[PDB]
Amino acid sequence: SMLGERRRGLTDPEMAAVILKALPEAPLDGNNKMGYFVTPRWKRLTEYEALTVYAQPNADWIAGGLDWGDWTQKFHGGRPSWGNETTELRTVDWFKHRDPLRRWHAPYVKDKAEEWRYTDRFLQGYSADGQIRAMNPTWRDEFINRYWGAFLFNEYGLFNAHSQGAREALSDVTRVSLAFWGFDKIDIAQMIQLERGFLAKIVPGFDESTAVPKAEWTNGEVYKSARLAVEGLWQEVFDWNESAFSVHAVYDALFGQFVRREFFQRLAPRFGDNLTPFFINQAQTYFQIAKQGVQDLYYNCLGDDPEFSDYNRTVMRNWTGKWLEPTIAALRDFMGLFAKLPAGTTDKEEITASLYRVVDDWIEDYASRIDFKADRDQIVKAVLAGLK
Amino acid sequence: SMLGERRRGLTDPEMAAVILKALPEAPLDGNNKMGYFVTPRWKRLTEYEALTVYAQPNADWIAGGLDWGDWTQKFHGGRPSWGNETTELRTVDWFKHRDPLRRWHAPYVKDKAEEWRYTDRFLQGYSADGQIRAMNPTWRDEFINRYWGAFLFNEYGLFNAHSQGAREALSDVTRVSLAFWGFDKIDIAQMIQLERGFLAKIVPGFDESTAVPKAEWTNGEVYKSARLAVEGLWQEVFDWNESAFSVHAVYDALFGQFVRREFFQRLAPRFGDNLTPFFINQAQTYFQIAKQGVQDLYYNCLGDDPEFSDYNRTVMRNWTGKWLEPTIAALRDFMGLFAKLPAGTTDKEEITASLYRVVDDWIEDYASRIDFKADRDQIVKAVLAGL
Amino acid sequence: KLGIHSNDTRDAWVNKIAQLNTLEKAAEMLKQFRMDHTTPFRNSYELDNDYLWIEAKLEEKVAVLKARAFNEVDFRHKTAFGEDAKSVLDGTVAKMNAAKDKWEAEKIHIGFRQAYKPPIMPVNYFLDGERQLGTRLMELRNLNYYDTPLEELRKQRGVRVVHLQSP
Amino acid sequence: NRAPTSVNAQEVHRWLQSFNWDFKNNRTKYATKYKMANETKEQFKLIAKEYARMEAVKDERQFGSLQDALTRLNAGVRVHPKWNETMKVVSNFLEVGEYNAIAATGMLWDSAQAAEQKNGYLAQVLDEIRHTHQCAYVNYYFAKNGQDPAGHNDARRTRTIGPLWKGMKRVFSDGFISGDAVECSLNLQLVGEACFTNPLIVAVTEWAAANGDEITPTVFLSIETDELRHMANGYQTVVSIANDPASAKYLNTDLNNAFWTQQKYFTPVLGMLFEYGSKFKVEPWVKTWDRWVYEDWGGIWIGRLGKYGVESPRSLKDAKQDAYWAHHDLYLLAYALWPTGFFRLALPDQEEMEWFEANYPGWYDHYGKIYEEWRARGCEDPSSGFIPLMWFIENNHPIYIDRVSQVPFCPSLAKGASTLRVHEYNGEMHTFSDQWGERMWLAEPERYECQNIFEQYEGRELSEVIAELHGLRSDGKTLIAQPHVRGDKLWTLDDIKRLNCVFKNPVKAFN
Amino acid sequence: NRAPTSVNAQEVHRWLQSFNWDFKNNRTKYATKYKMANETKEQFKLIAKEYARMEAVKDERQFGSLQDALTRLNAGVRVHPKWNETMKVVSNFLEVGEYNAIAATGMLWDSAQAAEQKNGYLAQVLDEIRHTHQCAYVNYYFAKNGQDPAGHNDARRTRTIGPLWKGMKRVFSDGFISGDAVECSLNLQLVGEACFTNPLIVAVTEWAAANGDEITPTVFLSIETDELRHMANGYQTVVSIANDPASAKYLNTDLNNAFWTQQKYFTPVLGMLFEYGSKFKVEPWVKTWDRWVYEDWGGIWIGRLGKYGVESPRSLKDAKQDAYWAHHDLYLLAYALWPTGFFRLALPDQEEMEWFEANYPGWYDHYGKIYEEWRARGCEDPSSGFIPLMWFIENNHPIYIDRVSQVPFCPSLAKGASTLRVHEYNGEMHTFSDQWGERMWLAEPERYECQNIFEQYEGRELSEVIAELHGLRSDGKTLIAQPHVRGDKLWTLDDIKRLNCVFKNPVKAFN
Ligand SMILES: [Ca+2]
Ligand SMILES: [Ca+2]
Ligand SMILES: [Ca+2]
Ligand SMILES: [Fe+2]
Ligand SMILES: [Fe+2]
Ligand SMILES: [Fe+2]
Ligand SMILES: [Fe+2]
Repeated sequence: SMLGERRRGLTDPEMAAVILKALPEAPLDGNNKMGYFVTPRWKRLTEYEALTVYAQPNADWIAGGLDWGDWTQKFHGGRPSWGNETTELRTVDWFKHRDPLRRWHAPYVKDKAEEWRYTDRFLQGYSADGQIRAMNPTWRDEFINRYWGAFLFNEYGLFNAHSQGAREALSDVTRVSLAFWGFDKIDIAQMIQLERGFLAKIVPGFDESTAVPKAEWTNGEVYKSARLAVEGLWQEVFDWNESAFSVHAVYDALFGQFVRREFFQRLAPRFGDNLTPFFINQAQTYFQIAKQGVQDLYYNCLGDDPEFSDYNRTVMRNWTGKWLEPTIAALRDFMGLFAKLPAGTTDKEEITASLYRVVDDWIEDYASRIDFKADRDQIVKAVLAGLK
Repeated sequence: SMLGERRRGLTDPEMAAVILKALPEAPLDGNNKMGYFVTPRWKRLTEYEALTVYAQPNADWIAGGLDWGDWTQKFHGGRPSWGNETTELRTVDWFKHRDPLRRWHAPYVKDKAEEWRYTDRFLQGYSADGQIRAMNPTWRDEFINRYWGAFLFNEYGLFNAHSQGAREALSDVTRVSLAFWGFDKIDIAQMIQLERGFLAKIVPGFDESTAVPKAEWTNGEVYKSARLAVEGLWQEVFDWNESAFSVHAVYDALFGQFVRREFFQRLAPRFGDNLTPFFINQAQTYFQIAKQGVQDLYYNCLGDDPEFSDYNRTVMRNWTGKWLEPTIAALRDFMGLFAKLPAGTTDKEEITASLYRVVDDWIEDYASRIDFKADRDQIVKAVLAGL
Repeated sequence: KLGIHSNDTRDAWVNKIAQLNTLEKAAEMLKQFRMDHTTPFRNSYELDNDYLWIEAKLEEKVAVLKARAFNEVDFRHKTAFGEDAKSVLDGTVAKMNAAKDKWEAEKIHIGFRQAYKPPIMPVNYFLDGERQLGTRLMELRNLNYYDTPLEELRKQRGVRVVHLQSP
Repeated sequence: NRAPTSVNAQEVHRWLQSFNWDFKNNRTKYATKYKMANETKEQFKLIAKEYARMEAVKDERQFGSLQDALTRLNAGVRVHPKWNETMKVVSNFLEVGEYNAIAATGMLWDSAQAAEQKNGYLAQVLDEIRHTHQCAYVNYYFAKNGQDPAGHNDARRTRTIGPLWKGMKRVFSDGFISGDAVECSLNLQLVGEACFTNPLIVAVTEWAAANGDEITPTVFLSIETDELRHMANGYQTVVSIANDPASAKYLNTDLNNAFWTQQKYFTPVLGMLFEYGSKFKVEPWVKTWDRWVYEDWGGIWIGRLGKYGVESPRSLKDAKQDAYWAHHDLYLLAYALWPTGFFRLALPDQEEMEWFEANYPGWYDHYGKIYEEWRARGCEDPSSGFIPLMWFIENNHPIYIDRVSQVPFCPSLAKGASTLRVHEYNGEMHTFSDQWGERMWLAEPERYECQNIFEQYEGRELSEVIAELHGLRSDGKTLIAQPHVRGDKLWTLDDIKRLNCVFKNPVKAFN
Repeated sequence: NRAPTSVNAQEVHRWLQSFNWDFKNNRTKYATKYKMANETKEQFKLIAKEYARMEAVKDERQFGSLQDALTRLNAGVRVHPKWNETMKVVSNFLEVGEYNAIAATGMLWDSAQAAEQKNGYLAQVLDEIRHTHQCAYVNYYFAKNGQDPAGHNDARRTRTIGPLWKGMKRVFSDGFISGDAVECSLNLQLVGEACFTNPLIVAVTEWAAANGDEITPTVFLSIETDELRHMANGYQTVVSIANDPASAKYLNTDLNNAFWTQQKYFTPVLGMLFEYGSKFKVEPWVKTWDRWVYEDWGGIWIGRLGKYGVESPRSLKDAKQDAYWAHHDLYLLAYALWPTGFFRLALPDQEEMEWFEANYPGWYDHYGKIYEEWRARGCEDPSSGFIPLMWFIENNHPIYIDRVSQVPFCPSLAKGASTLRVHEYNGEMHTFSDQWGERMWLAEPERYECQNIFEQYEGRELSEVIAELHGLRSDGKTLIAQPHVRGDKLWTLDDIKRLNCVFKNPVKAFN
């Protein structure tokens, strides 16, 4: 019918009259601010904080929890749903973390969605404009298809390294940040495949199958140590903080940044490739967004914890030393790719300087925050040994 | 108060009861489709057409009009509010045009807003990622600041060229498209300045002032003929269709595309500059977007008009010829720019290959539509003679 | 002072813990605490309302002391008691796989948690143990889960049936 | 450093003024008596991208409310029949005002020489495009989910049948684009928007809510946010010419002509739509008009432009005297010619007649008795053979169309103004309803040659005109327009054809 | 050649299964009796970008409705008082289910070895984050725009005061993440969402609409569009492990346990919130339950999985038997302990008692009379010095807390199940209300050590507990919880203190 059968209390005269009559003259409490008891990180409580903090039902025996008592149902054996035992790091309050970009679900999918629709417009403008014509064939078929393509597996592995953290994170704010750090990694892996799929449509003979990139990743030499590092970070680490910390403040900060920015972002343009840098721009944007969250949790909150600062830094230094070696190895093997480039593409000085840029940024943005005594020339020298 | 003093008919019991009692049992007409009388361009009538087609109150004496009678108030002298007299082109119906992208205001600002916000994010990452470190200093302080900046006055002038069309367009579908074509142009010019302003923030001695790039545009040699072609397309043309056609299907399709795509988009990368291409990606996405609309209006609608097909093609062939000359001239002057590039940056073989890309794309996308027989070799030579 | 989140019992233990300034002493107190106050096999339920919280405070002290006393290799691979974590993990898993029944298996898993829960054993090894031990324990427990009548199960568990009611 | 850095609209707009450069033919392509200073600035420092973002955000809310909650609440249906009809006119008529405003601001953009002033008009060009689609969406939504789609679904062509549409085009179409750019600027921004449109948009959301319509408020309140921006443009138009000597000689006459032009239509039409097109009332139009025109506009607003030589319209007092009964006088004509519209009209019910008398002493003795007479005679029943136009003929009350404003007027019956000036010139008769419009035509005869409905429909039988201009509902038999708002006894083309109504040009009575 | 081309989600997803690679330690980090098939596929072919877009579109409509139209209609206020309170519980409790579901699916993502199955769980991880923020927004909106913000504004901490919260954490927190990943999946997807959550979400929008709440329908209906995809995951879990020998051995046992766990809490609690937390009723819980559990789920949905070895839960019969009076038995306890909540409760009014009696013969003779006596004792008046708990003490009706489900029960008064099992084990007493939960504890003692409110509050005076756990309004004196939903005569902390109620552990009576 035009009016329908279901009557609604907001618009149905009879029902609304009943509702209005039972209403108080004014609110039964003037404090209309949900989350008013949450300590604001900034001047005033944000929507991000109100909708997120304390969503996790932790009891007080897990630093910062407001509830009481044991969990209602635990694992066979007794393991608690969530517990202090799942990570070496300690803190006065697990709810202190704040994503500097204040991303809750809505803003997060909004931004990614904008990037998706624009990406689609870009590709249609790129293909319609015929810009593929000026791209060097060898760079396209060999370096983008095989080597950039193989890197998708690196990002995919880092993505998966977040699975256990999504389950064990000790607070809502950390869980949401971790979830988003991981989701951005799978996105990048999918954008690498997206590009390969795009190229397969505008370039006759280009095979989008992942067989070649995957064989490179699983059996090649250039990415051997990288893969060995990812396999360890993902499946040999059972501590959710060691995982996130080592991935973002060690491995991806050195190896990832070198591959994405100092190799592909830096050289693609020299071969008429504006396609790959479009996607790397997204990856770097994501990297920098995650860095802020990674720094707030590990440095601002844990590394500078009023009671466990010294302990946490000792532990993170331990982790940095543990994963720095496998990371140098990954970089060392990757050096092998430079010998594959057409003569005159780049030289040892350029490579070394770019290596120093990544190491210096790492020391500034991460190592120094926990007093890890990194020796930049020793690190670079160790990596350069891989130059064939 | 908690409930407020204003009573609303949808929720107020008394008022709502009165409204419900007055309602008919069922809708007084089953045709709930606004714009149902509009001829669908596609399988089914789109929201784009329903909300746009026939908004312009034209009378039947303006090809396609549905209204009748003269205008209520005209200019001193008798000039009509809108009239056939404002353009050489003729057609069976001015409402035939359709934007292939079906852009009405909502989708239009949605797309540009996404681009604005992503742009903001890109810059924040770029600066945080220190990517500026690998950019060539000379290319930055000389070719991006002076020559790329100067080009913003070109796009700006092309933007203004649309002012009259925004007033004289003879239909809603054509007015909306024209408006967007022009707005995108001013956007590009503003994006060129945004980059210069960005560089200024991350490069200690960089000056964002338009003084240098403006003087280059106003008194330089590189864009001399370019500026002359812009001042003409904008202020010497009084025919809204000639302006739009000549700007998008001639000048910007040749000169504009060469400068944006073949010069900066092609050379910037070689100087470790992924910044500029980020914005040129937008300008090109925009160009290709506007192209579909330009083609549908002048070729699909006018050029192939069931009654004035020959007539219009003649007029557009005339305009093509009329402006193909100032365009080729603008290109020549631009050629002198390569000489200022560092040795080994590019050779004559590459530019000739790029020039033909612009010319060939032009012939395939525009010239061939109106049967304009252009000679690819002679054009390339006249331009190439500027080196 | 008898609050939920703050009371005399909790304060008393905070003071007790403040005096554990040696790793061996602190670690031993933590294990003893776990034997006395955790799991259904705890020696007593006297600290039922505060043991979870006190245990965490005790863990903090052991952790802090272990990080200061151990070199980097030992912090990653040894227990607070100086045992080799891998050896303990493997030895416990071996016993679990040799478990004859679900009753033997539960004692192995539960006891493992009481003795090695971080910061005694490094988290990496501990959670790897949870993974392996929990699997076997469930496999043994969930087989023919409903075959034993409640009357007989109560006897197997060894509870003292205090009161039974039925409509 | 590497600190996250970016650039905002303001930082780019900082250099927008320098975007324009000098050269021989850098001048307006339109005839004008004024000189807009090329150093003129705009109030809002926007660039195309930020503009899109702030508007995109508004669309989000608006469309979200419409497609979701409002639709779930059946908001398109639970509206008073009279209001559903009134919104067909309000939304579509304003739509054309929004649409011509695009061309008008495009013309103003061409006029401005300063880059910033051009940018200001440009932002409005885009806004007017959004408003065009917003007004379109309202009709679109009521057509899709309302109690009567006819009219909402085809107003763009069915509006050409009636006389009220001619006057709307004068103030919101031709008035916005035909003439000196500055004159148009005054019709659009200084008067149209500042005096009427803006207060009106808000008022409409108020009358809408009272009558159960939550669709219009959702859209119109959004349009309003944009309009608070266009005020700066109209204001800056004056600041841009205040220094030119021509201004002191022309500004005030163009303004006065602009004021009269706008009020001539809205004074009667808006009051009519509000008071007669609703069930629940918000406020008497006499009170509203005085506040809007005299207090707010003619007083405060205009008063602030005095430093720029701007004077209160000389025709102001004249407008106030002709105002009181204007809307009441016009509804009699609109209803008498009900078969020429694209909406359904209703006569005042008992509660309403009491409201009218209470607020307009004397209303019942004139208008009330007439309506009851028409109703008892069966003007609502298709079997009566009676259309109120007949009563006007029988009682010798000719209805004329002002040659300038296109506003219908009946001097022999009007309780308001009753002056009538009839002139012949080069074989053509002309009818004027006031001294200001008469001058306009006398001084500028070639600007006003619009044919009226009696001239075009002369000798034509009513049903033929309706059928030819598609004034029918889906069934091809029932009229879109109706003399009542009930769901039964709807008039058909046949009911009209039987009346044997044939239009005559009333001016020929003078020979 | 230069035709505008792009790439969509399905085109990339075609190769997603190949993203995972083999290596010795590529295995789940969690204990499990099952093995998930390495080549399991997922129903939807999504990638991160496309997932974000489709969700972003939903947010647009949702928030647009909430911020614009709904706010303009004062939709946050015009809701029945009883329902405003019901939503404090409904939205915050469901919020925790959404939250733990994030961790639960992160655990399933770790469990799956096939890239596509991981990706299916991944989309749910992101959806449950959205749902957490959505439920949060409902409380956020009612706190900001409603008639009583208390409880809506701090439920995350005030829910810890009461006993109903403990049971919620069992079925919607711990039940989702503690145990074999497959057991958790059954509690979450196969039982939780399929049997209760999804039907519940829809039902709530109906009860909400009937009681004036258009906020919840706007949010929950959107949550619902996402849940349609989470069904594929639950179904895929069973498929991924069906070809493994372990399945025939353990699947039906974990499912039966999962079924009893969920039903044990929702059978009495959902019916309680629906029937007692509303003015206008939509449907009797008795018929709603039987259709949801017995017909839809335990018949249609469960039957389809027969081809995988899945059987109807062996405890289904008992569940139905104990279901009839369950929610009625529980409201007596919830109202009796009203001072421990974060919401206001109301006694059934005359009309409601008729409905209850009409739909549940015998309700009046049992519950009806009891409420009438409590009313007579002054349970609604602050100066009465009476709390229903006192009535239970006077009539020797101890209230126990099930050690496993945390569900409160009073066997000596209940019309439903009256079973009570008390065991002593290693120095601790344990109370069970059914034979299924008892087996769970006997077999898995170390999984269930949750201390109950009587154990934690033993020897504590009531007002001290409420004060310590912040159960007060902004004035720092009036209680958040109330024994009535009227705007006057609200109980204060002092009214509670004067009652001098001191908790005692009822199990200590046993020797
Ligand atoms: Ca090797
Ligand atoms: Ca060199
Ligand atoms: Ca005893
Ligand atoms: Fe407007
Ligand atoms: Fe406007
Ligand atoms: Fe959910
Ligand atoms: Fe779900």
